[PDB]
This record gives sequence, C-alpha cells and structure tokens, in this order.
Amino acid sequence: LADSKAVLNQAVADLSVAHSILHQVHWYMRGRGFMIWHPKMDEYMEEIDGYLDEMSERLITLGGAPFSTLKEFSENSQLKEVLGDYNVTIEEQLARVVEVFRYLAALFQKGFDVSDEEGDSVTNDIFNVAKASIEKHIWMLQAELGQAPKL
Amino acid sequence: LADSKAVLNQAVADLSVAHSILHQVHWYMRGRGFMIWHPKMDEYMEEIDGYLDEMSERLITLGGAPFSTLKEFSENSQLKEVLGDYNVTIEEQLARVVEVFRYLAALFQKGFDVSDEEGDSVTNDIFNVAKASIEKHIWMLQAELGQAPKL
Amino acid sequence: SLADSKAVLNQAVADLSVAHSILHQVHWYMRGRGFMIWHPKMDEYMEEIDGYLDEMSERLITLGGAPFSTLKEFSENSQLKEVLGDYNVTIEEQLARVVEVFRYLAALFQKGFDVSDEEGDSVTNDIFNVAKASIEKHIWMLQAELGQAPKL
Amino acid sequence: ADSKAVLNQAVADLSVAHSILHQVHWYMRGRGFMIWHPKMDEYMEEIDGYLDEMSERLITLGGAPFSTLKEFSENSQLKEVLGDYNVTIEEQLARVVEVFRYLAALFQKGFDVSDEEGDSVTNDIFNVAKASIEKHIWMLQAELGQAPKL
Amino acid sequence: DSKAVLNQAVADLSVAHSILHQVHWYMRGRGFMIWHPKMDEYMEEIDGYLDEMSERLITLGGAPFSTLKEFSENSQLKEVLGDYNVTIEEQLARVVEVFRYLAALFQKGFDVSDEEGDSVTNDIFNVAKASIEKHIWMLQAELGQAPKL
Amino acid sequence: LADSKAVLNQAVADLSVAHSILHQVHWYMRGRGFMIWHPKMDEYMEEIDGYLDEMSERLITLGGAPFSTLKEFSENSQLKEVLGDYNVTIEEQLARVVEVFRYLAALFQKGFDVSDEEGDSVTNDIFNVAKASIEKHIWMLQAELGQAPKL
Amino acid sequence: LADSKAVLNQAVADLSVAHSILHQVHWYMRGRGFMIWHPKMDEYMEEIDGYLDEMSERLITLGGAPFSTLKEFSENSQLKEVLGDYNVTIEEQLARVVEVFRYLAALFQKGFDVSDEEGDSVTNDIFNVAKASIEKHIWMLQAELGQAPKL
Amino acid sequence: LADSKAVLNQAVADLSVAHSILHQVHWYMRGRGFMIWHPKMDEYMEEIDGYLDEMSERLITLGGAPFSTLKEFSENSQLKEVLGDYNVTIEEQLARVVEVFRYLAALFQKGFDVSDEEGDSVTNDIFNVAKASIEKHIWMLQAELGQAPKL
Amino acid sequence: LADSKAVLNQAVADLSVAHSILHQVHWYMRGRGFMIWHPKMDEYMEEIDGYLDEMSERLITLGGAPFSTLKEFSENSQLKEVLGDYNVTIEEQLARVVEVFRYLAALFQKGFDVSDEEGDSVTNDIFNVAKASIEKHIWMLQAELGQAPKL
Amino acid sequence: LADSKAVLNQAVADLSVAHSILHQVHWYMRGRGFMIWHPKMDEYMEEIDGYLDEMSERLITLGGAPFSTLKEFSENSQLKEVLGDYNVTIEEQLARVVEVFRYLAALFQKGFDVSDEEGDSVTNDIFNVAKASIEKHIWMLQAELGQAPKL
Amino acid sequence: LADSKAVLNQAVADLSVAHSILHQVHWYMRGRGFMIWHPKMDEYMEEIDGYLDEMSERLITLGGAPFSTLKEFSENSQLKEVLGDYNVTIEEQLARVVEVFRYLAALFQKGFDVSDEEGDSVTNDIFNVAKASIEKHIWMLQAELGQAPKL
Amino acid sequence: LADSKAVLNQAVADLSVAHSILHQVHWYMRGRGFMIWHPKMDEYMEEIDGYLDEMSERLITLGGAPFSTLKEFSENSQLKEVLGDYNVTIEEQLARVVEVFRYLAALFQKGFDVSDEEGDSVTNDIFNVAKASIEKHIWMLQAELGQAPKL
Ligand SMILES: [Ca+2]
Ligand SMILES: [Ca+2]
Ligand SMILES: [Ca+2]
Ligand SMILES: [Ca+2]
Ligand SMILES: [Ca+2]
Ligand SMILES: [Cl-]
Ligand SMILES: [Cl-]
Ligand SMILES: [Cl-]
Ligand SMILES: [Cl-]
Ligand SMILES: [Cl-]
Ligand SMILES: [Cu+2]
Ligand SMILES: [Cu+2]
Ligand SMILES: [Cu+2]
Ligand SMILES: [Cu+2]
Ligand SMILES: [Cu+2]
Ligand SMILES: [Cu+2]
Ligand SMILES: [Cu+2]
Ligand SMILES: [Cu+2]
Ligand SMILES: [Cu+2]
Ligand SMILES: [Cu+2]
Ligand SMILES: [Cu+2]
Ligand SMILES: [Cu+2]
Repeated sequence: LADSKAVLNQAVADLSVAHSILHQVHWYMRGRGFMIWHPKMDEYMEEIDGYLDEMSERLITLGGAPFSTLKEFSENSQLKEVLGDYNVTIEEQLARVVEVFRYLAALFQKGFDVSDEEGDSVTNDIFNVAKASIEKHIWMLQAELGQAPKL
Repeated sequence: LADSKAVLNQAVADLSVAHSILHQVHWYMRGRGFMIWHPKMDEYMEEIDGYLDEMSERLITLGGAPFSTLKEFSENSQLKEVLGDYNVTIEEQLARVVEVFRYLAALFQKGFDVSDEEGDSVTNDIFNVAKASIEKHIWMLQAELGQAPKL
Repeated sequence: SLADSKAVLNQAVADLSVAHSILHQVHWYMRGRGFMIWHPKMDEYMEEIDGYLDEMSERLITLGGAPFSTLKEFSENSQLKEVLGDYNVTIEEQLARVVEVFRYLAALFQKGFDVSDEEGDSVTNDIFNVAKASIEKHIWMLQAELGQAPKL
Repeated sequence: ADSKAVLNQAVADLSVAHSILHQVHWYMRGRGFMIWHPKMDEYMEEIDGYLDEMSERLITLGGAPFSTLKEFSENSQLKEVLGDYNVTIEEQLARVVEVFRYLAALFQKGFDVSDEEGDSVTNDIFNVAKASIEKHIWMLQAELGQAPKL
Repeated sequence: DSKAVLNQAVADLSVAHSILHQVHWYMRGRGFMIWHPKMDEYMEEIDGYLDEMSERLITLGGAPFSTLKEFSENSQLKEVLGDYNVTIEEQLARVVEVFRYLAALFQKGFDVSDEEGDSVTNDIFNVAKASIEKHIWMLQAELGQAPKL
Repeated sequence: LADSKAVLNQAVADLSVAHSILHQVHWYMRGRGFMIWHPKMDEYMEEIDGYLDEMSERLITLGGAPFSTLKEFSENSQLKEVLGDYNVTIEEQLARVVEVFRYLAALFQKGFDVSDEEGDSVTNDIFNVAKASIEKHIWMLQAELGQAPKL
Repeated sequence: LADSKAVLNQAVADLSVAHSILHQVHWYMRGRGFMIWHPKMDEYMEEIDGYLDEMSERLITLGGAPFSTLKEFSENSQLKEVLGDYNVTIEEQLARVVEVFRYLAALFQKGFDVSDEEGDSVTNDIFNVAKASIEKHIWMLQAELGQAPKL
Repeated sequence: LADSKAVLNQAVADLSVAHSILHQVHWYMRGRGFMIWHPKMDEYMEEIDGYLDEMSERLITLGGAPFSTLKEFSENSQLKEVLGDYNVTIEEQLARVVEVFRYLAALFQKGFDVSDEEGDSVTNDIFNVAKASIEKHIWMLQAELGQAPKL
Repeated sequence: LADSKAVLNQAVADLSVAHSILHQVHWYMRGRGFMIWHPKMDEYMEEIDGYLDEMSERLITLGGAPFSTLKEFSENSQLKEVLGDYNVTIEEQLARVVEVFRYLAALFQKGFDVSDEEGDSVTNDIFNVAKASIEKHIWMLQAELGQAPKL
Repeated sequence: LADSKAVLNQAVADLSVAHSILHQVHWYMRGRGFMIWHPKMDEYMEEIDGYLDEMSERLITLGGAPFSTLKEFSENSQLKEVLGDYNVTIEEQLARVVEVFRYLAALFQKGFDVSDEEGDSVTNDIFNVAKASIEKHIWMLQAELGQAPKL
Repeated sequence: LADSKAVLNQAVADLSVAHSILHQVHWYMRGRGFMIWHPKMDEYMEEIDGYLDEMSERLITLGGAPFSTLKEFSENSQLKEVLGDYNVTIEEQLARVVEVFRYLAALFQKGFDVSDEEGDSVTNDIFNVAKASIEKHIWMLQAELGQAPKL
Repeated sequence: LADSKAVLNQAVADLSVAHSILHQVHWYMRGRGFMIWHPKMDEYMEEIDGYLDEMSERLITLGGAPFSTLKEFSENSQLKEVLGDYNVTIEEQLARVVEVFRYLAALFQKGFDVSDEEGDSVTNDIFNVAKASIEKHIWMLQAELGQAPKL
C-alpha cells in the first residue's frame, strides 16, 4: 500500500500548510465581512485539523511514518506560503482559501484514486468524505464571491 | 366558521409556495452576504413550515380538509414562482423575501379579521403570532436593505 | 460534466419534494388505531426526506447545476403522482402508500448510485448510498408493521 | 366576579379532570396501552399546568381558589365512576375525549366572560388552554377513526 | 395487608397533595418566596410516591382508589378551607403534621409488607419514609426546632 | 398618548427607569431576606429588559423612533428616582418594587386599550403578555409582605 | 456464602439467555404494534444487560468466577431458546417476553431469599431492585395483552 | 477621581451610558451588515452590563455608594449621547462603538493605575480583565473598518 | 445476494461471540492498567453490539433470517471461547482482544468483497465503516502493547 | 436508636479521616499510573463526602449531634494518619486506599447490623448502599494490584 | 519562594478548618432562614475546597509538602473550633461565617503580599482571585445581617 | 527580544513548534500508558493552541504582525524538532513533553517580565495564566515519571 501511504502523508504535509494559511487569513483579515469570515476560518481550521489527524493516524495504522515536523510539512507540501499582509482585501483572502481548497479537493481525489487502485477502501472513504465537505465549502466561498463553484 | 377554514387553507397553499421561494433564494444566492443570508433562509423556512403545519392542523381540527398536493398549493396560492437564476443580486433576493413576507403579513391580517369576526379565537391567535414575527423580519430585512420597514 | 449524475440529483429534488408532500398528506389525513404513533413518525420521515432534498440540491449546485426550485418544476418532473387528501383511507393503506413511496425512492437512489458510480462522481455516489440505506431500513420496519417481509 | 367564578370553576373541573385521567392511566388494558398509558401522563401534566396558572390568576385577582377535595367534587360538573379494568382502550380514550370536550366548552365560557369584563389576561389563559385541548381532541378522535366534531 | 396500606397511601397522598397545594396558594408572610416554590417540590415528590404506590398495587392485582370521593373518604388527613390569614409558621407547622402522618403511614407500610414477605413494596415505603423524615428535619429546623421524629 | 407608537415609546422610557430602580434595590438592599431578594432583582431586571427591547423594536417595526438616551428616558418617564440609600428596609424595598410594577401594569393596560382601539393586535398582545407577568409578580411580592395583591 | 454466589451465577446465565430471546423478538417481530414494541425490546435488553453486569461483578467482588462463554450461558440457563420465526404474532411475542420476565422475577425472588438467609444484604438489594422493575414490566406487558398481571 | 472607589463609580456612570449608546446603535442600525452587527451589539451590551455590575458591587464591597439613578449616570459620565438617527452608515455606527470602547479602555487603564497605586489588587484585576476584552473588540471592529487597532 | 446474506449472518454469530469474549476480558482482568482497560472493554462491547444489530437488521432487511440463539452463535462462529481465568496477564488479555479484532477486520474485508461483487453497496458500506474503526483500535491496542499495528 | 446513632457518628469521624487520607494519596502520589489514580482519588473523595454528609444528616434527623470539629474526628476515628511521603510507590498508595476501604466496609457492615437490630430501616439502607459501592471499589483496586478482592 | 510556600501551607490548614466550621454551621443551623442558608453553606464549602486543592497543588508544584493530616490542619490553623450547638441563632451562625471569611481574606492578603515580594506571580494571582470572592461573600453576608461589609 | 510584542511573536513561533512536537508524541507513542497519554496529548495541544491564538491576537491588537508561516515558526522558535521515531519509550516521550513545557514556562516568565517592565498588564496576565497551567502540567508529568516537579 506504498502509494496509499505516500498520498496520506502528502495530505498530512498539505493539510498542515493549509492550516497555517487559514490561520494567517484569520489573523490578517481586514475589511467589511471580517466579523463573519474571521471566525469562519476557525471552523475551517478545525475541520482541516480533523482531516489531518485522521489521515495521519490512518497512515500510522497502515504501518507508515507520518511527517511530524514543520520542516517535513513545508518541504513536502505543494502549497506555498507568503508573509502575512493586512492589505490583502476580503475578496482576495476568500479567493486564496478557495485556491487552497481547490488544491485539497484535487489532492483528495488523488488519494481517492490511488487508494481505490490499491484496494484500500478504508482510506478511500476518508478521502471521499473530506472531498465532499471541501467541495461544498468551495461552492459557498465562490457564492459569497458572486461566482459559480467551477469545480 | 367557513371563512376561517378558507383563510387557513389559503395560508397552507401560500406558505407552501413561500417555502419553495425561500428554498430557491437559499440555493441560487450569490454575492457578498451569502454566508449570513444563506443560513438565514433556513431559519425563515423552518418558521414558515411551523406556521404551515399549525394552520393546517387547526383547519383539520375545525373539520376542514387541508390542501395537501403540490397542484393544490400552486393553484390556490396567490404567490407566483419563477425559475431560479444565479444572477439575481443579493439585494434583489432579499427584496423578494420582503415582498413574500409582506404578502404573508397581509394574509395573516385577513386571517385575524376573519377568525375574529367568526369568534374563532384560537385561529385568531395563530395568525397574530405569525404576523408578529413576520413583521419583525420585515423590519430586519428592510434595515439590511438600508430602508425603513414601511409596513 | 457528470451529465447524468446531475440529472439524477435533480430528479431526486423533484421526487423528494413530491414525496414530502405525500408524507405530509398522510400525516394530516391519518385516522385509525396507530395514529398516535404513525402521525409523528411521518414528521421524522419528512425531516429525513427534507435532509436528502437539501443535500442533493446543494450537491447539484456544487457541481454547476441548477436545481428545480418551483412547485411546477417539482410536479412536472417527479414520477410520483398525488391524489386529494382522504380521511377514509385506513392506517394500513396509509402505511402501504408510504412503503410504495419509499420503494420508489430506494429505486431512484439506486439509479443515482449506479449513475454516479459510472461517471466517477464518488461524493454523489455516497450521498445516494446513505439515503438508500436508510430508506430500505424504513421499508423493513413499515412492512413489519404491516405483517410483511421487506420484499426489497 | 364572573371571571373569578369561571377561574374557580376550572380549578374544580381541572382537579377532577386530573383524577379521571389518572384513573384512565391506571386501569387501562388492551392493545395500545404502551402508547396511551404514558400519554395520560402528558395530559395530566398539561392539566395540572392550567390548574395552577388559573388558580394563581384567581389569587392575583383577589379571589380564594377551591383548595380541598370536597370543593373540587361538589363544584365540578365532571362525574367520576369507580375504576374498572373491563373498559376497552377505545372507551377509555372516548372518556378522555368527553372530558376534553367539557374543558374546551368551559374554557370558551371563560374566554367569553373575561372578554366581556375586559380581563384580557384571564382571556388569554383560557384561549391558550382551549387551543391545546382542541388539538388533543382532534388527535384522540383520529385514533378513534373519527373527525374531531368540535 | 400490603395492598390495603398501598391504597391507604394513595388516598392520603392525594389529600396531602391538595393540602400542600393549599399552602402553596394561600401562603403570605416573610419566607413566601422560598416556601411557595418549595411546596411545588414537595407536591412533585408526593405525586411520585402516589403513582409509584398505586402502580405497585395494580401490579399486585389490586384496584387503586381513583376518584376524589374515594381519596377523601379513605384518607385519614383532614382538609379545611383555604385561609390567607394563616401565618407562614402555621403553614409550615401544618406541612410537618402532614409529613409526620405520612412517615408513620410509610412505617406501617414497611412493617406490613415486611411481615408479608413483599420486599419490593417494603422498599418503596422505606425510600419514601427516608425522604419525608429528612424533610421533617429541615422544616423543623426552619421552625427553630429539633426533628422530634 | 394618542396612539400605539406613543405608548410603546412611553414604555421604553418607563422600563429604562424601572430597570435603574430595580438595580438600585439590588445594590443597596440590606436586611433579612437579602440572599433571596438580591438575585430576584436580577430576574426582574432581565424580564424588564425583555419588555424594553420587544416594545422598542415593535415601535421601530411600526416606523417610529424609540427614545435612546438617558435624558430622554429620564424626562419622558413618569417614574421618579431617588438617591441610593442603604438604610431602606427590605420590606420598604419590596414595597417600592410593587409601586413600580403597579405603575407598569397600568401603563400596559393603557397600551392594551390604545392598541385594541387602533386594531394593532401584535402590539396589543405584547402589552397583554407583559401585564400578565407583572401582575403575577405583584401577587408574590405582596404575599411576601403579608398583603393581598390589591390590583 | 456459596448459595448467593450460585444464584448470582445462575442469573448471569439466565440474563444472557434472556437478552438473546429479547433480541430475537426485536428482530423477528411482525404485525401491528411493531413500531412501539421493536424499540421497547431495546429498553428491556439494556435493562437486562445492566442486571447481568451488576450481578456478574457482585459475584467477582465476592470471590467468584462468573460464567463468561456462550456455552456456559446456554447450558446453565433454565430458559430455552428456539429458532427465530417471523410468523409469530405480536401477542405471542409479548407473551413470550412475559414468560421470560416471570422466570426472571422468580429467579430474583430466589436470589433475594438465598442472599437474605446468608446475610449478604448487598446481593439482596441487587435482586430486590431488579425484581421490582421486572414485575412493573409484567403488569404493563399484561395490560397491553388485555390481562391482569397475575403475579 | 483620585481613588479606586471614585474610578469604580466613574465606571458605573460611563458603563451605564455606554450601554445606552450601544442600544441606540442596535435599534437605529441600517445598511449591509445589519444582520451581523445588530445582534453583535447585544453581546457588547451584555459584556458592558457584566462590567457595570461587578464594578458597582466591588464599590459596595469597599464601602462606597454606587451611582444608581439615570441622573447620576448622565451627569457623571464623560460620554455624550445624541438623538437616535436611522441614516447613519454602518461604518459610522462601528466608528462610534470604537470611540466608546477607546474611552472605556482608557478609563480602565486609569482604574488599573489608581488601584495598583492603592494596593487594591482585587479592583486592579477587574479593570485589567475588562480592558483586555475591550481592546480585543477594538481590534476586531477596526479590522471590519479595514484599519489597524491603533490603541 | 446469497453471499452478502451469508457473510452478514456469519458476522452476527462472530460479533455475538466477540462480545462474550470482551465481556470475559472486562470481568477477569487483573494487573496494572485495569482501571483503564476494564471500562475500555465496555466501549468496545458497545461498538461490537452496534455492528451486531446493524448487520443483523441489514440481513433482515435483505430478506434473511439472522442467527438469534446462543447455540446458533456458538456453532456458527469461527471464534473460540475458553473458561474465564483471573491469572491471564493484562498483556495477554489485550493480545487476545487484538486477535479477536484481527479476525473481525478480516471477516469485514470478506464482507466488503462479497457485497462489492454482488453490487450490495449498502452492506458494502456497513462492512467498510466497521473495518475502519476496528483497524484503528488494533493500532491503539498494539501501540499499548509496544508494537506496530501489523495489519 | 442509641447505637444506630453511635455508629452513624463513628462513620462521620471515620469518613472525615478517610477523606483526609485520600487527599494525601491524591497529593503525594508519584509513579506510573499517576494520571489515572490522581483524579480517581477525587471521585473516591466526592463519594466519601456524600456518605459523610448523608450519615451526619441522618444522625441529626434522629435527634443526634454529629461530631463537627477535627478534634472530634481525630479522637473518634479508628483510622490512623501519617505524614505525607512522596517516596511511597503507586502500588503502596493504592494498597493504603484498599485498607481504608476494607475498614469502611467493615464499619458499614457494623452500621447495617446495628440498625437492623433496632429496626431503623432508613439508616439500614444507607449503610447497605455505601457498603455495596466500597466493596466494588475494593474489587477494582485489588484487580489493578493483580489481586483477588479478598473481602 | 520560602514565604510563598509557607503561606500556601497555612491556607491548606486554615481552609481545612474553615470547611469543618462551615459544615458545622450547615448541620447545626436552626431558625428562620435555614432553607436558604443551609444549602448556601454547601456552595461556600465547595468554593473553600477549591481553594484548598489549588493552593495545596501550587505548593506541591513549587516543591513543597502540604499538610495532609487532621493533626497538621488543626495544629497549624489559626482558626478555633467549638462543639456543635443547635441553640446558636441563625444570625450568630452567619456572624461566625463572616469572621472566618474575614480571617481568610486577611490570610489571602498576606499570601498576596508575600508572593508579590517573592516574585511568585502565579501564587499571587491565586490569592487575589480567592480574596475577591471571599470579600464579595462578606458584603453579601453583612447585607443579610443589616450591616456594611466593613472590610 | 526586547518588548512585549517581540516576546508575543516568539511565543507564536515556539507554541507552533511545541504543537508540532506534541502531535509527534501523540502519533509515535508506543508502550504501556499509550491509552492514557495519547489522548492527553490532544488536551495539551488544544491548550497550547489556545495560547498561540490569544498571544497572536494580542500582538495583532498591539499593532504587530504575527509570524504566520511554517518557515517563520521553525526559524524563529528555539525548540528543535527531530524525525518521528516509534522506538522512543513512553517515559522518554513524557520527558520530552516536560522539556518542552519547561521551555514554555521559561518563555512565559520572560513574557511576564518584559510586559511588566513596559506596564502592559493585559499581556502580562496572558503570560501569567499560561505559565500557571504549564507549571501544573509539569508537576503532573513529573509525578507520572516518579519525580518532583523541579521547576
Ligand atoms: Ca451576481
Ligand atoms: Ca403475521
Ligand atoms: Ca509488548
Ligand atoms: Ca518513587
Ligand atoms: Ca433557636
Ligand atoms: Cl460551476
Ligand atoms: Cl450581489
Ligand atoms: Cl369535524
Ligand atoms: Cl400480529
Ligand atoms: Cl499484568
Ligand atoms: Cu490523534
Ligand atoms: Cu403536523
Ligand atoms: Cu441548504
Ligand atoms: Cu403554583
Ligand atoms: Cu403512572
Ligand atoms: Cu434588540
Ligand atoms: Cu462491567
Ligand atoms: Cu448584581
Ligand atoms: Cu435493533
Ligand atoms: Cu448537608
Ligand atoms: Cu487535587
Ligand atoms: Cu483567533
């Protein structure tokens, strides 16, 4: 199950970086809609953390060794972080969360694919559930942004 | 008691159509304010459904036969429905909810008058409670829309 | 594109809206021994039906679709037929209507599952699978009440 | 005076109604016991609510509520019979319906008198209780295969 | 007879509820705001015993008193007309009197069911007697007195 | 006091002052029964604030403009305030609360009549509910004080 | 205290078999009343399981070794099991539960007497509590079946 | 305001007026973001009332006599009230709330300083806790206004 | 669906025996770690009971006849039971739970495969969910025992 | 009921000292298992305090005068106390709790017997309930220690 | 942190005695007001016990050894205990509670001062929080008794 | 680090790294005690994250710009991360948590010190509350490890 293990660990790194990006958005946010979207980032972060732990502990359950240092997370994630900036607009912050979420949905589709191909149905379901929820968020964030989900 | 029964049945039809219209607004909404107004439609729908069930079971209690098919709801409602359209602005969507709620408040006043006249105080009270909260919603929606309630 | 996955989701929106109306009718027009139990049971079924409806509609939206959202659309697209409310229907005839509504929904959900499986829409596939599971369980229980096997 | 009187009438009738419901609850036998036995508890609790609220309204209005079994029995227009296990479920439910029809008519009377005297507070207490009792009458009659026939 | 004492209790608990309700309603004087809702706790507890003991009697094949006529004729408690001029201390003194009668009745219930080998019924009277006696201590304590069981 | 708007706004002022009086009682109370009456004042104050907000927002809903400054509250209220005094007995504090509540119930009656006369049943219902509870409190308070409610 | 130990272990076997029988009734039930009685079986099963664990752990506490395999349960129980059959009427199902419960109350009576005579008052109480509730159930079950409890 | 007692009483007056100002904003608010900011005012008001009560009770506890009439509040407070106005923008509404909060945070700093100087550590902590939370609100409000907290 | 039905019924038998074994472990456990592992056994039992009822009622739902007697469970189960023994160490006790869980996870895989081939996706999901949770427990139990999960 | 009274009072003093010993164990505990047993001592302590207050209040109810000073507790208790010592192992700490419990269970038996002889049935059930729970704890502590309960 | 450690331990002793005195007041109380003040002694005892555990565990944390036997409590406490006496009036009982509380607040001031001088700010805040609450209780008790707090 | 803002950011970095190490301990833990200590890591991580968020917020509130990327956390933190290793004993894992907490306690003392010196009492409080709880955890972890807290 080497490829299911590799994608789980990929998600551990990516989700760790995604959490950090969401926390940055939470902190640096400024503009009309702050009061709604600032605590909304805690909800997204909590949900991201749930996926992270579950996917890491599935990796552990399968005999793997999850990345578990900030260096491992940062080096292995395909997500890129920039310095915090208070002058990013609300719309831009929401569009970055959408970018991250589209990335995660694509990653989860890959985890779904590989786990299916390896016959790892438990892992497959974990990815599917995460994908479901993330794609729903993309619809909502896009809607706020006056756009179709464009999945 | 023939008219109290009639107006309660009218309310069953109109509430069923108002539910559907609220559901459309909930689903087709796009633009800034989505994250607050999308779940708000669920609260409004649940409140509408509560009136619908209480007025219908009052009608039953009084010996009446509630409308209970979509054809009945559609044909007897004075509310008109259009196809859902994502390009309707948030402010236009809220304007639509306000016009539905104005209609309902007026319908509930007719219900109050009719049942008051017949001495059906229980029905009278159903209408008064429903009118009270709908009018408060009208104030709030109009305030969001930068307007006086204009009841 | 997921053309048929989207189509079956919207089919479900239509049928669930009509299913909801039928369960409400049963709820209101019910008379006979067993009323005190089956009348609020209809509220539980309605709420579950409403849950699938909202979730299937919002999956369709998520996918770039446009859900049916008027009574006219629900009526004309649903395969479920409605009749006028009638208080002289027996309890066991009411429960039998509910069973036939549920058999239809279970079959629709099966169609949703197969169609989404084939197009590789696994999220949609799981929504249908969960809904089918529950509907089929209620069929067992309703049928038991009616002194019958589930006969899926 | 009349609002006060009808409040006290309800105190007595609701006390006897509670007794009858408790009897139905205890002596019930037959298919449907397991649903209807605890149902009598919900009805009793609701009846006790009206009883205390109407009695306390009477106190608030300067009255003196009936507060002995003797007063309840001889002021109430509801008749009690000895407990009897032979009564069918449908008959037990029919007896509850009959008691509820009485309470609903009495609450209408309370509504009328209080409306005439301008005691809108008492007026609402009667309306709220009546609404709920009539709803029960529908459900009870439905179980019995019947229209509410208010 | 366990069955007889259970039915006596049904009658007396019915009358005791009426008396507590009377105290709840007619109470006036300093302490009303604490003692008025306290009567609700007592009545709820009294009604708990009433139902428990009645349905034990049904369980044993008995026929509980289920009419005010039966309650009033069989009960050994007496009722008087409600009176707003009764003092807070008098009202509470009346509550103690009722509770003392109840505990003694539950004592009799305990003895009789014990002699009869009916341990379930026995246990019902024991739990009830325990709480009533605790209440007697507290009421008496408020009244400046020892419980004097 | 020609109309419902007027009496609602009167309530707004009187309830504000009633709130302030109850707080005074709560703070300056001394003597046997403090442990029970002190927190009871909190209950009364929260109930009062409840009416205050309901009535103000009914007035807003009707298109009026609620008093919303202390000057407005204090000048338009017909209740009189005095300096906090620790040497007022418990019985005196309770008597003063009774006085406030008697005033409030009377005002709510005037509110009921004015709304009844102009067919504003929503407002009418608001006054009726508030009057019911206030009158119940007078009974209980009077009972503590060894008195009939004497409405 | 060998008798109390012996009866606690009997009850362990019998409660285990009683649970199985209730679970069969739960599964195989068909007919009007199913919707009430099917979940009612869960309540009974939970209560039986509470007795089982309590009685078992009292036996452990006393220095005994409770029956703890299906073979021990099945061979030591005096209750007899039959193949699940869907065609049994609801009435027959409830009659069967009554038979089981009568057996248990009688067993609990034996437990009460045996424990009383050894002066094991804790075991005594355990049987008394269990017996009280089972006899209450016999009444209700017999009431549904149109009969007196006939204890 | 030379001592802990004096600043605590100054706090009582200012908090009373702050409360009235927040209620005005709550009532008179119109514009996009109403549905979020209107109930937010209730949260602020409840927090404010919590400080009002604790500081007043602390004063009582220290042997002082709290201001407890509208006249005392309005005269002693350094906050100015103006007539309610429905044509104030949300941005303007939130800017006023910010002005009030900066005033309270400054007053709480004074109470902190004075109490530390007196060695009244209990009073000191009350001012510190209240200041902490108010400064946090300033950050959030400012961020909604697209600005740094600028304490 | 003959094979799905067969494997569901196998699960009913095996889960019934597994519950019995877990209960033995719960009862007979001695050694350091009791206070933790004794209630943990209750958790595992509740979970095992949940699969048992759900798999049995999926079988009923599919037109099957679940095993529903202790004799059917003992004879159909591939799990073997032995007399309770206080002298088994905690390590031995947890190792035994691990063996049981590995057995169940493998039966659930069989269940998953057979339902997959037959196109019974509802049953397939029931096995997959049960398998996931059991594998997770095997990881934790194994971790307690100082080992990799070694699925 | 002189001896019933006496033994209740013995229990007040002994439960007082037992509470103190358990608090010492709670505080001075060191070693593997701390994280479980440290909070467990709080559960035991709360349970011990429950019996203490219950038995004291029963004594008061019977016309007695509970020991209510530490002098009285110390002099009357048969339990002995020593200075806290962090160097005691976890296993000896738990053996010490067991000895306290064996004592209390013996005392509760004495209370049972005495109250039984005087026909104080209420006091009798109080000791029985308490004895049942303590003996259960003895089984559990003993199991942790790898021992039979040896009552 | 010698002085901080010493004063924490003095609190352990005095708080242990305070709890005993309150329990005495709880049990022996008689007179009008019993029904309010009897349960109020529970609230006080719970709060006292919370300080006792916190201060003891702060001392353990700091490397000290808490008093943990009744002899240590009784010999180290400055609080004096007398035999329970039902003839003490309610107002005398409350007066005794006031005196204990006055003693505890002064002890907590000493605690504050000593920890502040030593730079043990964690211990410092512990004393401050406890002091705040005790002084509030003093105001309330004094109020009941018709007096100023007179801190 | 030379002001409160500087130490707040240092805390953001260190808490981020502390969270990562705790998550590693949580994941890679094997040994007797796993079932207790694995979820206890979750409690420590929630708490650490509470500090991270409020310290970051406080920095934002003060006009600062928190580290908000993994690169920034990793490079600014003085904690070192090593690759996850299943072979580390439970006791070694616990000792690692203790080392981390000792570091955080020292950091928080530095934060307390710096903020006190600047007169930033709000920040000071934040650090003091955090230090308190971490030191208590150090006591408990050390107790598990059979050691004095050795602060
Ligand atoms: Ca648009
Ligand atoms: Ca059949
Ligand atoms: Ca090992
Ligand atoms: Ca050691
Ligand atoms: Ca005295
Ligand atoms: Cl799209
Ligand atoms: Cl828009
Ligand atoms: Cl009719
Ligand atoms: Cl049948
Ligand atoms: Cl071992
Ligand atoms: Cu985890
Ligand atoms: Cu309904
Ligand atoms: Cu939705
Ligand atoms: Cu009442
Ligand atoms: Cu009952
Ligand atoms: Cu408001
Ligand atoms: Cu157990
Ligand atoms: Cu206060
Ligand atoms: Cu089941
Ligand atoms: Cu106590
Ligand atoms: Cu502790
Ligand atoms: Cu945050």
